[PDB]
Amino acid sequence: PWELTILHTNDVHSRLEQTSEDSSKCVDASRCMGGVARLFTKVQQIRRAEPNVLLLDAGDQYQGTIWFTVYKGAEVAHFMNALRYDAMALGNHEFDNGVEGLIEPLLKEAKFPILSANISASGPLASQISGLYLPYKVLPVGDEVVGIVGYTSKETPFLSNPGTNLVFEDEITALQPEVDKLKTLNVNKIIALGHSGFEMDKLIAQKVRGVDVVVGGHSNTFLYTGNPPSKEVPAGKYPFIVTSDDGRKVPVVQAYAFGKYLGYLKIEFDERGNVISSHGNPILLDSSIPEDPSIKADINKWRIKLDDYSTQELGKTIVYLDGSSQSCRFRECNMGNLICDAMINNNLRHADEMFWNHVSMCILNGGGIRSPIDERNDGTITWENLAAVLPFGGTFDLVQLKGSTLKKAFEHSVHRYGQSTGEFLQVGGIHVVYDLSRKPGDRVVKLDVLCTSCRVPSYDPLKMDEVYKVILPNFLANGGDGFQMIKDELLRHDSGDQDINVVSTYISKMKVIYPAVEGRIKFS
Amino acid sequence: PWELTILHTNDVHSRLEQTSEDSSKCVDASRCMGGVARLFTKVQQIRRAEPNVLLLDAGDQYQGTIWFTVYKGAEVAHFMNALRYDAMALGNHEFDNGVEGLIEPLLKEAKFPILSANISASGPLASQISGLYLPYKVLPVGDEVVGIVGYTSKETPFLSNPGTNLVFEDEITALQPEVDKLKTLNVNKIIALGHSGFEMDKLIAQKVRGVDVVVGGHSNTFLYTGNPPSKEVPAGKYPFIVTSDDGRKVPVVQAYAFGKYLGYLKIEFDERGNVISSHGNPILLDSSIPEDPSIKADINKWRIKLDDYSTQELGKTIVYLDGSSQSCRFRECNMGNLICDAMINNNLRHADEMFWNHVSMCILNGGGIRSPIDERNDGTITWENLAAVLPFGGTFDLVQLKGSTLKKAFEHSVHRYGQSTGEFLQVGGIHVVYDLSRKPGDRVVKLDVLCTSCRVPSYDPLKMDEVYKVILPNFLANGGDGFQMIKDELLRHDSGDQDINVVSTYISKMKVIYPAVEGRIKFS
Ligand SMILES: O=C(O)[C@H]1O[C@@H](Oc2cc3oc(-c4ccccc4)cc(=O)c3c(O)c2O)[C@H](O)[C@@H](O)[C@@H]1O
Ligand SMILES: O=C(O)[C@H]1O[C@@H](Oc2cc3oc(-c4ccccc4)cc(=O)c3c(O)c2O)[C@H](O)[C@@H](O)[C@@H]1O
Ligand SMILES: [Ca+2]
Ligand SMILES: [Ca+2]
Ligand SMILES: [Cl-]
Ligand SMILES: [Cl-]
Ligand SMILES: [Zn+2]
Ligand SMILES: [Zn+2]
Ligand SMILES: [Zn+2]
Ligand SMILES: [Zn+2]
Repeated sequence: PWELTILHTNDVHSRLEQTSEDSSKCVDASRCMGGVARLFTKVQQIRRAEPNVLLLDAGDQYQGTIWFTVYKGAEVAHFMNALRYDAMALGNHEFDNGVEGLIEPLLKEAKFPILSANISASGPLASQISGLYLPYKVLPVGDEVVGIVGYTSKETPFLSNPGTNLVFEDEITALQPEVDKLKTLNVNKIIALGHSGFEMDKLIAQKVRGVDVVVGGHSNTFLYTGNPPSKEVPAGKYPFIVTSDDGRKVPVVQAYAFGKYLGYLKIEFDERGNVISSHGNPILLDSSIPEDPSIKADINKWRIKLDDYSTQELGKTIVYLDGSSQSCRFRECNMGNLICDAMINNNLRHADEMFWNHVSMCILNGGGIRSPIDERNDGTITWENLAAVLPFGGTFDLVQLKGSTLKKAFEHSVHRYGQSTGEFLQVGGIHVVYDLSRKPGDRVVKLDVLCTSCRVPSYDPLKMDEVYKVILPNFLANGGDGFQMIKDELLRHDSGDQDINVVSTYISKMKVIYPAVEGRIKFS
Repeated sequence: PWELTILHTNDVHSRLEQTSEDSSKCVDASRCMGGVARLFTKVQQIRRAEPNVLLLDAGDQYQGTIWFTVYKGAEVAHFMNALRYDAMALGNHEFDNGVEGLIEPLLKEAKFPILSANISASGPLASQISGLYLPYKVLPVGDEVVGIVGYTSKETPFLSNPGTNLVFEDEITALQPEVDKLKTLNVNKIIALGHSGFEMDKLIAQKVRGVDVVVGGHSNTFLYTGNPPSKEVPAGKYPFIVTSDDGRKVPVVQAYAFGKYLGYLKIEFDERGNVISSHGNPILLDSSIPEDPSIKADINKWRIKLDDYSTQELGKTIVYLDGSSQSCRFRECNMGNLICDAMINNNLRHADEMFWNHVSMCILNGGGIRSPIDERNDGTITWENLAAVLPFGGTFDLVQLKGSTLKKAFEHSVHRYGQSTGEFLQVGGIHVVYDLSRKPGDRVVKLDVLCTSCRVPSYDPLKMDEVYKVILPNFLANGGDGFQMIKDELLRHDSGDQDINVVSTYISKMKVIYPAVEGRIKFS
């Protein structure tokens, strides 16, 4: 048998530095995890021991911390080059800065192929981008070759800013002929590497004839075989075995997110390229693995500009930004309004004639707002100020919730009102009225929401059976602050941009802000 | 006696081209008025006949039409140079584009002195601007000399964007020592030329010892002796005689606005510089006076860039901009919201610790909104589109009104509701609820207004005795659409920026707009 070791990362999301266990800022270094310097160590160790190794990334290196804000992808090229990645698939977040922000710096600077078989361009862009990403790449490994075919979420236009000159084709439709082509070229070992989520990965494994292994991402899916090593709870075994339509067993892998783990899969192939066996597990990148000193030193050098950036003026406020708990856990607060307005602005995507924008609504728990910002420093707002407001390193995600669920969420928001608890909701694109004299669970007396399928945005009563797109913190999507109904009942969930970055971008764009309290939340 | 002819303009406000009788776009040329080409004709004729002539401008050449939007003052320098103005005083609107937008192009390009004795600078700006404007200029006239001392509204920081490195001193305090100084230099004929309004002009005439004549502006004051020649109703005789504290008679003049009239005052002086007699009248620049062909031709050349500019993309809307009468005369409309939001944004001025901004409130009659804008042209908005919405060439002015007055205005807004009349009010910084089943004059059942004297903007009930700053169209400040209570009861009124320009600037700054209908106006 010919044995291949697939090392893989996905959804690293700008975690260049080691992080806390929850992937936020590293505070207690002796317990920190991940980061590229530690990843280097581990990959180097594995490559000393195993002869046939591929190191693959399944997309969404872009977006997640101040590294991406400042270096805009140059950090991704530079550090992925230094780890000698073999291939990367394009993720949705690779389009956050438009096509132009992908082409430079990542496509032009990567020393490894960047792949997606289901993205096509038209017009002058097609000529501009031709060959800068590829449907697949055939790589030599030992004395053999392995074909790697890429794919990207067809929902990318709703989840990033790819523009109107790129078309995201159905993955399976686009992949099959590329895999068929590889077979006619005598390439019998084929990895599908891509960025559409675990559920699509399993459909790819099932339906794309000739794929031997699927390496995925997007959904931040943790898979494990055995006792998990940290706090992440597995969605299934590693690898997850799919029985293909052609009758074969096809492993499917992912490795959570944020660079906390290195996916490690060993595949045995016969001479005809059939998978005989597959076994492995993600490897927790904890502090027992030393950070590579050279990589670390480079990271420390690159940090200097980040530190400088963090105290620069982003924009001005002429109003006090009231992020006090005495306000934001009790009533509409203007910091809440600002943040939810920035969340909707961040989620303006191209729309056809069906809607003015695909999403209009935002919720934000008051417990997520951790500081005010005083306007008396010549009105300046810096990233450092914003990091005090939003200190947890979270994202502002897009979910779909039935109106019933959202009504439950607002009843939860005030179920034990008066105790300064974190669940009280700040809003955008929603007007709510509470009557606190009613019984808990029956306190929402009006709930109106801004339409999307309309040419003129206006408010109408929430409908219990209708599904609404809502932007909200990943902390709430995951059931935090007691919002178990959101976790348990949501119909779709895609991770969004970094919290601080969302707000900082909105402030920069607006230049001078003046959020008011305006009656989004009232009490009878 | 030595006889001087003072020709004077004020508040020309970018009326480079001849205009209609109401100073809007010229439609029927054979009846149009004003413009610099006609002004040239008349000034040239007067200078052929009278030996001792000064041509003076009392400020506010800046701001008013697309000429200023595009040429930013270069048109003012160029055309004022071509008419060979002798001096100009700085107006409030000369600071609309900041100090930098005054220095270049106007101060650096004018071939005549630009004056103000009550503006001082500090810091690096003092060295930058030194001598580019002057407190006064002594001009030779025939074999004599005349001193001209300038002044500018001390309210300029509330009425434009002069920045924080200029201090606007009380006019009388600043003027007296400059006039005293001129007397010690043997200059016994002194004109005060400046831009503070007719009421301050009269106080200057009364209190500044040694001023022989006051030539003013700002208040767009029409003075006439006899039967008026057009539709403007005189505020008093021309000149208006003030009896000075030193016992002399001091003429005070102004000449309306918009270049419709040329002020013409003949002063006889004795050998000691005392005014023996003063008589005159503004001259209506109607079509009986031909436009100078060379000036006209130059104006036509300069127009080309204006025409080109008018169809360029200013920004995008992703929503339909509903400026239909069926909406805006009946209920809250999103075009209304947009325009009032642009009005408040235009009126952000520097604030001390007393208020987040000096003004928070806007009203706009639905009758002032004359077209929607469709978002289906790739979302583009052009100046030409905006000119369809706001076709009258008006301004968005700042007034002070008691809450009682404003309540009367909102009762008027719905007094005969249901007939598609123009008086229905669109709002910003105000939330109103009507009950149309109540009797006319008693239909306003709630009226809440956004605070100014607060660090966090929020809404509180209107107070009948409190005075509120409000931004609104000059058409309403003048009692249009039946709002006689606004005209009759307002406590202060200063003219603002051009309507179209206000909106175009806000759109350009925002880039992508999406105004909603959000409950600013409701019905019980
Ligand atoms: O610590 C506090 O003072 C308050 O903490 C609140 O809990 C939260 C914890 C939270 O923890 C995280 C989090 C924490 C550690 C690492 C990563 C993420 C993110 C949040 O947005 C978050 C939040 O929004 C909360 O409201 C509780 O609701 C509240 O009862 C408590 O007072
Ligand atoms: O002409 C119409 O269709 C409507 O005209 C309305 O009157 C207005 C006239 C107006 O005239 C001017 C104006 C007109 C000519 C020259 C300069 C300015 C400016 C306005 O904003 C303005 C306005 O806002 C109005 O509502 C009346 O309220 C309304 O009854 C009528 O239907
Ligand atoms: Ca195979
Ligand atoms: Ca005198
Ligand atoms: Cl999924
Ligand atoms: Cl006045
Ligand atoms: Zn991701
Ligand atoms: Zn993704
Ligand atoms: Zn003026
Ligand atoms: Zn003025």
